[PDB]
Formats: sequence, C-alpha cells, structure tokens
Amino acid sequence: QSVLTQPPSVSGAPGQRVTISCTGSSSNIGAGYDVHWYQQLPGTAPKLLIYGNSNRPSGVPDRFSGSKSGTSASLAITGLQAEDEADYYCQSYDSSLSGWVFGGGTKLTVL
Amino acid sequence: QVQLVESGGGVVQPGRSLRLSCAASGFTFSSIAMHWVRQAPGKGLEWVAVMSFDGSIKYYGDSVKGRFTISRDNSKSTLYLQMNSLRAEDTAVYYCARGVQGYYDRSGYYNLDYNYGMDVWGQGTTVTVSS
Amino acid sequence: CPFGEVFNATRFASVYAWNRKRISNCVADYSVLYNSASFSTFKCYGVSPTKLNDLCFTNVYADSFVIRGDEVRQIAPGQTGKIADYNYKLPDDFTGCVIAWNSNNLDSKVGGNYNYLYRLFRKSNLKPFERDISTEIYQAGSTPCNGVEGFNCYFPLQSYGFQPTNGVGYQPYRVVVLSFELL
Ligand SMILES: *[C@@H]1O[C@H](CO)[C@@H](O[C@@H]2O[C@H](CO)[C@@H](O)[C@H](O)[C@H]2NC(C)=O)[C@H](O)[C@H]1NC(C)=O
Repeated sequence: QSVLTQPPSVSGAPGQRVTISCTGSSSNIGAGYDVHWYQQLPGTAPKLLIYGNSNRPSGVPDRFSGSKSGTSASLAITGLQAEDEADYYCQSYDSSLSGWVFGGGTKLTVL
Repeated sequence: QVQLVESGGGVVQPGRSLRLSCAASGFTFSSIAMHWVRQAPGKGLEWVAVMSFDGSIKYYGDSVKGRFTISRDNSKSTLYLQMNSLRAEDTAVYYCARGVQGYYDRSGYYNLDYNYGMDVWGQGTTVTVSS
Repeated sequence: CPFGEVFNATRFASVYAWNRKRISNCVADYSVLYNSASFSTFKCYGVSPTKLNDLCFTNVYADSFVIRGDEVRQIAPGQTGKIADYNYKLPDDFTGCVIAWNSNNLDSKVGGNYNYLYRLFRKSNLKPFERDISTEIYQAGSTPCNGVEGFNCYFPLQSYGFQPTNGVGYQPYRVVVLSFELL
C-alpha cells in the first residue's frame, strides 16, 4: 500500500524506551533525502515532531529524539508517559515517483 | 494567529466534480509553497499535490496523476484544488499543510525543497464519495 | 577579491558568538562561490546566483559558525528549533545564501574534540540577526540566587562531541551565510 514500511503497532511500559523503526528503499531514503516524523492525536490534525532526521521544533519536549542509520531511520521515545497514545507517521521524499511518501502508521499505547 | 481553515466537503456522486478550499492567515502566504495531503478514514496518510512559490512548478501523487488540477492565488490567500473524473476510492479527509520556503541553487533554477516536512497542518475537511 | 579568508580559514568561532564580517567599497566576484562542487548545500533564498552582479556591494555581510551535519536544515528562513531559536535566527525574509560543507578532518581530532559550544536554555527566544554572549545562569526554578548550579539552575552552554567515528548527522559542518543590504 504505502511506499515506506514500518511496524503497524508497537508499545511498551511507561518509563521505558521504545524504537519505532522506519525502513524504506534505496530509491527514496537511501538516495540522500531526509526522513521526518509526525504525531497524529486521535481525531485531530497531526503536528510536526522531528524534521531533518534529528531536530525538534519549538514546543516539542526533549523526550522525542531520532536518528538516521544508513537506509533505515528510527524514532526513539525516552521516558514515555500516559499522555502520548497517538500515532506516529514517518515520511520522506522519493526521486522515482517525484512525490512525497508516507508510512503505515504506528499505534503506540500505554499499558 | 497562524492557522489554515478549510471548507467544501460534501456528498458527490461518482463522476461529477467539486472544488476544495483552503484559507490561510497568520503568516506570509505569498512566498511559501503549499502541500495537499489526504487521509483515508482508518488508513494512513497519503500525499496529493504541491504548488511552488510562483505557480510554475506543480507535482501530483500516484493515484491522482493527471485527473486532478491545483491552482492558488496570492491575493486573497486561498489555495484551491480542482478535481474531475472522480472515483470511489477518493473518500478521504483532505488536509492542506504549510510547506517550507524555496531556493535557487548555483545553477540558478528554482527548486522546490525536498528535505523539509510540513510544519503546520490545517483542520481538514472530509469529502464523501458514495452511491 | 575580499572574502578569500572567510572560507579557507583555520579558525571558525562557535555558533553562540560568530563573526559578522562586512565587506565594503571593494569589488566581489561570486564565481568562486558557485562552479565548485566541494560544498554540500548552496541554498540561496531571495536572489539567484549567476545574476547578482549588480550594485549590491554596500556592506555585504558574511556570518560564519560551526554546527552538526543535520542542523544545516535549521539555517533556513523560519524553521524553528534549538540552534535557530537561541543561537542564529534568520528572518522570514531575504537570507542571502546559506552555504555549508562537510569538515571531519579540520575541526575534529581523534581525541573526541568538544571545543565548540551551543546554547541550550534561553528565555525570550531570539530576534532576527542577534547575538547573545551573556554567560549567566538560567534560574528557571526557585528564587533568584547568585548562581549555584545545583538543581533547576543550568549552565547556559554545552559542548558537542565531534569524534570521527560518528555518522553523518553528528559531524561538524562549517556553515557560512551571506547577507545583503542596500541604502
Ligand atoms: C580556498 O577556498 C577557495 C574557495 O572559497 C578556493 O580557491 C579557488 O577555488 C576555485 C574553485 O572554487 C579554484 O578554481 C581556484 O583555483 C582556487 N584558487 C586557487 C588559488 O587555487 C580553494 O578551495 C582554496 N584555495 C586553495 C589555494 O586551495
């Protein structure tokens, strides 16, 4: 369906560290473009969370960090609490289709 | 102060057309690119279209290749998207998201920027295609 | 002619105290700028290269600092964060030509160099084109004391860490940003 492949649902206990993987092909992510990350609270509009594979905009706290290791990037939440039960879409840019791609969405919940 | 409000959703038979609206305020609309993204109800996000700084560079996705048409206007700060020959798989909540700005490289040709995300997203209206 | 020393320089200052160097009443070429593929990013936002051979050399500025590789993406207009809110805020206007290029062998040795500093805590985030060298404690918690650095009272600067065994997004990129003005 979607161009980027990521796990559809992963979760964990509060206070621990969860890795939301986001792997893609060598045509879009591995070609030299930068991943990004969004956070869609249930029923509302998403917001930007991480752009340029490591940054964070004005307002999002220090807990949401990420990386870009070769051809497969990953978001990392440290010290997760009950107020983050939303979805987390990773996106990139593709050179073949000449259009933006998105991810399958990860259902992260608290136990 | 910065927000993108939309209107224009409805119930359309498969085959006739509809115009989508996306108002803009709180920032400078006359220099930043604009992106359209859609969300199928239940499924993930998908990309639709982008319009450049002046209005000379446009791109579309995979499912809308040719049968859509995007156009904006810097005067009243309003972004439009014209559709024709609709199908039953386009029933989705349509967002308009603010893009980044744009650059001229050494060669000197404007290039839409690719490495940036879509910073602030609109509220997003839903369209409904059914029989 | 004038900026043969701002690219080949062996000493670039850190980001929180850069060096705004102006050039005035002397000819410029800008052919040294383009037609060279050694640079990583050569983004220019308002004006176009191979066209700016007009009467613009009335105090052309050239800022210069050093940041990690994937924070060149915050030296765009807008694009808030933590290296553009508190260190170098570009306006939502004509930034001239943001220029960056990889440097792993010049500003980073085998011993894990951390000589470059960047701010982490500052209330009332920066205006466009403003520098903050005031090294004072943050004092975001309790009553204002004389500075004890104990708890909820942080040092305003922090080092980077520039080992040559890091990836792409943790290596120092020597960013130089042109700027232009008229009278
Ligand atoms: C000093 O940096 C400048 C670029 O800022 C370079 O000097 C010239 O670069 C152009 C290509 O950009 C070459 O065609 C010229 O031959 C260079 N000048 C000289 C005198 O060689 C270069 O990277 C650095 N200078 C030197 C001498 O290496």
